[PDB]
Amino acid sequence: PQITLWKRPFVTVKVGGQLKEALLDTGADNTIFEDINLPGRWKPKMVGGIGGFLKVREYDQVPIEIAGHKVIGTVLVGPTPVNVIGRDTMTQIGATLNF
Amino acid sequence: PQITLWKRPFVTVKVGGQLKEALLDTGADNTIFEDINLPGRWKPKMVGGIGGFLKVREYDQVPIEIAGHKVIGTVLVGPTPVNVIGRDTMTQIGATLNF
Ligand SMILES: CC(C)CN(C[C@@H](O)[C@H](Cc1ccccc1)NC(=O)O[C@H]1CO[C@H]2OCC[C@H]21)S(=O)(=O)c1ccc(N)cc1
Ligand SMILES: CC(C)CN(C[C@@H](O)[C@H](Cc1ccccc1)NC(=O)O[C@H]1CO[C@H]2OCC[C@H]21)S(=O)(=O)c1ccc(N)cc1
Repeated sequence: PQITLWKRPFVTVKVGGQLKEALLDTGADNTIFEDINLPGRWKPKMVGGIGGFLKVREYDQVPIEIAGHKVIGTVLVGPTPVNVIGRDTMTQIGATLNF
Repeated sequence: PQITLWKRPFVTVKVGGQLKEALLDTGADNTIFEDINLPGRWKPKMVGGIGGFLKVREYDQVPIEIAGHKVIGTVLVGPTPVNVIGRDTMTQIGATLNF
């Protein structure tokens, strides 16, 4: 797809086999979800955004699918106010910003 | 250009007569700069991100030149950790996400 930016660029994403939606966010280094329950242990990680920091749970080798592209990546789970697909995942699906 | 996302997508911007650098951020609704001095009246606003809220000043009808494309629109000013170009500005230059 070729997505304009008049509205927030949410995409359908299946993460851990669960159908969710998340914002394609070129300003985010990492992919973060708030409304998923992933299996197994996780490791503590911290991320920093506009208003300060959050403690997140880092889950590794998680399957992610967007627009037919299935990849294996790192997913953070934490109190983000909105699910975001970061550059880590977007590079895997070959997304670019164009103008 | 076509911008891959292996590194943070910074672009050169001219705002308030000054050359600045800012992150092209499709997860940001609005453009925000730190420490730039704009003429005219502003209104107080708040923006919300990961980690909490940010107090900013909103200036309207601000010319911005983004990697050499002219736009007139809203510019927020406040202590963001990184200057961001948001969707409000990127829609004015026809930016799209492609995958
Ligand atoms: C979370 C988004 C929906 C909103 N943010 C834009 C976002 O792209 C920020 C943009 C950003 C970038 C750096 C620092 C602060 C904010 N990125 C971000 O928080 O990323 C975090 C997750 O991955 C990590 O990598 C970058 C920081 C971590 S935001 O900075 O809060 C924001 C909110 C409103 C406006 N108008 C402009 C920006
Ligand atoms: C920095 C501005 C973008 C925001 N200002 C918020 C304010 O808390 C800032 C917070 C602030 C200020 C500067 C840089 C980062 C953050 N403080 C401030 O101006 O303090 C002044 C008095 O001491 C002087 O030296 C320090 C700054 C000067 S503000 O214009 O008054 C403001 C207040 C409320 C809202 N909603 C939106 C904006």
